Amino acid sequence: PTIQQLVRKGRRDKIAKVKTAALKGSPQRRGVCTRVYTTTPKKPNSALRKVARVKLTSQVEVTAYIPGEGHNLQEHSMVLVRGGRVKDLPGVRYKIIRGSLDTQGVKNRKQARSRYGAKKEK
Amino acid sequence: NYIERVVSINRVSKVVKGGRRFSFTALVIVGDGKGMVGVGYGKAKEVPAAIAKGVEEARKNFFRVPLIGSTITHPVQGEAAAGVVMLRPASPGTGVIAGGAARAVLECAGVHDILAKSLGSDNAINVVHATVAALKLLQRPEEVAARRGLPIEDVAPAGMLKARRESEALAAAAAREGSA
Amino acid sequence: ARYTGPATRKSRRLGVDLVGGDQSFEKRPYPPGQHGRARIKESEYRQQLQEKQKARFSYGVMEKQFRRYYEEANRQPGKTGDNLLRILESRLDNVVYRAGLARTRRMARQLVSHGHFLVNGVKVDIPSYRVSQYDIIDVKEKSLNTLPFQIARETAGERPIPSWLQVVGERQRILVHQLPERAQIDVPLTEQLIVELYSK
Amino acid sequence: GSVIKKRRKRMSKKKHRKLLRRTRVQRRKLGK
Amino acid sequence: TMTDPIADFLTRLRNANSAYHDEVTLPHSKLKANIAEILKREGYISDYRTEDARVGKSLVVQLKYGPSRERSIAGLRRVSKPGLRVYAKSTNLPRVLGGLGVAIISTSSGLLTDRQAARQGVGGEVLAYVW
RNA sequence: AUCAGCUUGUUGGUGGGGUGAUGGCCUACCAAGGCGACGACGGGUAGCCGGCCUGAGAGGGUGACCGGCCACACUGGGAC
RNA sequence: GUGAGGGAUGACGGCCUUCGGGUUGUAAACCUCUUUCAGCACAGACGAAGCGCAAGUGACGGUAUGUGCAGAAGAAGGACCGGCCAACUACGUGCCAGCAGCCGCGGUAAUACGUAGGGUCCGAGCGUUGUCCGGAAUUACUGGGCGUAAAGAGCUCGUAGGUGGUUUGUCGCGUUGUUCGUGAAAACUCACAGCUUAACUGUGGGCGUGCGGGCGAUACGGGCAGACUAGAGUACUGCAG
RNA sequence: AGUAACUGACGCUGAGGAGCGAAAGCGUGGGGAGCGAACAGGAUUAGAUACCCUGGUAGUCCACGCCGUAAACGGUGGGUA
RNA sequence: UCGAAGGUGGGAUCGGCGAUUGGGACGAAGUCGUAACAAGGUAGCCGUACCGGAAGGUGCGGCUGGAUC
Repeated sequence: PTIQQLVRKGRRDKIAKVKTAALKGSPQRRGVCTRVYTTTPKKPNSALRKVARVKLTSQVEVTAYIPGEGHNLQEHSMVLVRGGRVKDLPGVRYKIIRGSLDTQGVKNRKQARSRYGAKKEK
Repeated sequence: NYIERVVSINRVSKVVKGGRRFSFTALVIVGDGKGMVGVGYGKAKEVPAAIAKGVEEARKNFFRVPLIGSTITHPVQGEAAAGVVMLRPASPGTGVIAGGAARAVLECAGVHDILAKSLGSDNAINVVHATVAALKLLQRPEEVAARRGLPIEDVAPAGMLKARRESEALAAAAAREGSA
Repeated sequence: ARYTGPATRKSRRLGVDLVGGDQSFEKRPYPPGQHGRARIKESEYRQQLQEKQKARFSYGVMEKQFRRYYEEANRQPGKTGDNLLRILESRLDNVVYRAGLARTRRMARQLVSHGHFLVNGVKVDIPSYRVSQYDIIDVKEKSLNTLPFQIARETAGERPIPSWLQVVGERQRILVHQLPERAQIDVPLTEQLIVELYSK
Repeated sequence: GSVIKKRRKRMSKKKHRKLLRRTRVQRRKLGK
Repeated sequence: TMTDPIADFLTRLRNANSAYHDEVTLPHSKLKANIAEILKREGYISDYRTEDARVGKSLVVQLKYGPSRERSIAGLRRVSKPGLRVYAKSTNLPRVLGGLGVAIISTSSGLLTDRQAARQGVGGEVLAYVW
């Protein structure tokens, strides 16, 4: 535009959408697992993804994905959720950390253990 | 003993009633590293013939790059097709700072110190054409002074003349040392 | 820390002898492992990757220190490559290996880090210690009876030390006049591509 | 241009006008 | 209406150049005459003169080409235009084509070249770039 | 501005009062002024800076350590 | 810092195999070496041209640091290996279990899932999440656009505002030059110096991109006072709808 | 357009604002031939809330006011060289 | 006289819940039709009005971003 049009109005930058709004500026956030269930992915994929409806201390109800081979999560479980988006399930934007609070590390795991909360067997 | 650079190999397809007809296209740059560049585009049925045709057609188009010692004369801006590329001279020891296609063209040109930036249409072929246009847009102090009808000291700045003078001083020293 | 695994393994993987006198490397000039003999795609990034890796491993420098040396060289008014080579050459373990007192660079580090040297009369045991112009290095008098030390001094017939270095007398007193120059350095490997690797 | 764009716009406008017609008396009752 | 006689001068010169014309006729101005003199002194135009027209004076600029018809001036542009005006100090003078061009600058001493202003240590308004 | 009108010790003057000192800081009287589409009057948010991070630069984010200024001391008011 | 030298056309064992053989690999076992730091002993600070008119005065501290004692003796893990991007084979599962930043891999040959050998990048760290900047010329002052990709108001008149043809004199507001004051210290940069190097610290310049005071210039922009007719409007005579 | 006697820069654009603005539609009062949303039949069709056929009210028309929209398009703002 | 806290009164403003109710997005497999794209079998679309289970139909004015002449 004209330099006078720029003087009168100026440049207003675009707005930056908030990412992971339920964490409220925190890396991790604790919650109680209100429900555990399984759901089916989109068109070209086929599995039983393990998800959990949890209630964070932000007083926000969210869905989190449970990674690994297996888990022992039921209702009323202290879980620690963190960021992370899996493309396969459109609704989920959070993942439950394996190896903290009531969430156990996967069993018989011996590669990339840290990301799955497994101790180094001696 | 030339410098050959293959920057893009692309499989193009035509549709016929039977099915698809496949061909390969290659963009190749040939240079001697002393200030000679050539850009060739070769179409064939398979990659090696395409590369060979591109090399041969590149060798039919060479151009002179007006560089003083190790860098271009002055900043330039080049528009070609829909690509825009900016070139700026640097100081010795800087290195070549350019994106893929521009990096290939400038490495083949023999320039060692340059600031290059691509300002749209990141397609390799159009970027290469823009780089070539920017290089062709360059000017050299001798014909500038001739065009204005003035002694070269009245046209060029002091620093450029000094850098040129030490450039041919080093060139004469190198010629003497390589003679024996 | 510092590297602990076998040196011949990485020397054979790089395909270039690092010590120089190795016998198990030249007979296997191919990388190790199951698929070391397989042909690999030719990419420049990989090329200067082994260039930097062998440059920083022929000495013993870890990644962080070598990076720091790179930024130290870049800010200097001279050219980046020559500055980096000079800075790498200025270390004590490099000097003692280049002065003929050590047969192995790792041995040179293990010797200079054991407090067997004194620079300018003050005890120093820093493998990364950098020497300067007009500098004098001596060996503590108690260590002259050390068996490997006398083994090293009796065999003073190896490849002669560069011009700037001087082992002048029977006391093995090291004098350094001025920092080595590029042609004075006489060390293999390409150097501008390391600048390219770290200048992306 | 392409008539798919005008087609999308016209369908949205048509649905909204139909909805407005369907809830005339209720809207007048609430607004008053 | 006419808002920028200087830019009109520059663009008439440019358009006449790109079509390979030899004479350009213009309304006369003192600043236009000064610009034309600075252009002639730097070997960008063959000559320039003034004539009496039917109302006011007129300025005629004779362009210069090479032996094989090479245009002497490669580019003309206006920097400080009505609206946004540009002023430069004595220690931030611009460089055209890395120094191979000429930047006309109006200072309190008169109308000078960027090198003339740098040598005399003054500053002013950057009227145009010619190269 | 999906907040266009706001102000009556409010704008000026005079005689007094008060203060360390100028002053509607206060009081009695007189004049009807003063601010605003260069955003008055409303709503939201926030301690400010030298600096710090990023960036070729312009710019963007920020005010942790260290240093300077301000404000506060369970909440509100007051004075010795 | 968890060791250094030499050591076979290069022991096993694991894993592949085209059943020949190859990788781990000089790696291991082996004979010498030195002890860094910790370990056990002995001595033991500077900080104090201090304080005190009484003979004393260090919290750190018996600490840093030196001189000895036998011995390699006490010291390594974390990610990744479709392509972007350094690095492959076997086995088990078969659209299940599962992976994933993008495109996307799994339905009996998976270098992509999981486990083994191998390899690559780092190493007292390695990965993950969150936040900000960059790449993004993707709010474009530097540095973008509006026929058909998003983008010219349905069309005019006009208020505030923005901009303005040729020329004469003056002011010195914008502009520009010089000089002076200020711009705390620390921070940044350059140089030097100090602690065995480093991180760290000190010293001396620069930076502190602005503001104000005095003095100079008057081309351009602007104000004030004039002039001109080429823009604009009017006047006279004809024209078409 | 011609003459150029006259004024002597009085020009350009224009945020908000105001005016004008096809057709359909609304209010009051007229008018009503033809055409014709809606509404009736007939036909086609698996069904035809349509296309085709026969009728046909509002409207189209006039006076005075409202609304203020169109593929209101050259999908192209105005002034100047 | 001024004066914090408190009492009474009518408004202003910003939010949560709410029986019932409207539209929007996405879903391995469902029912009804055929509206647009070739003159898509009645050219399509724009503003407006009426009508119909639904896409949709028709009247008035406009556009070519409509095929053949």
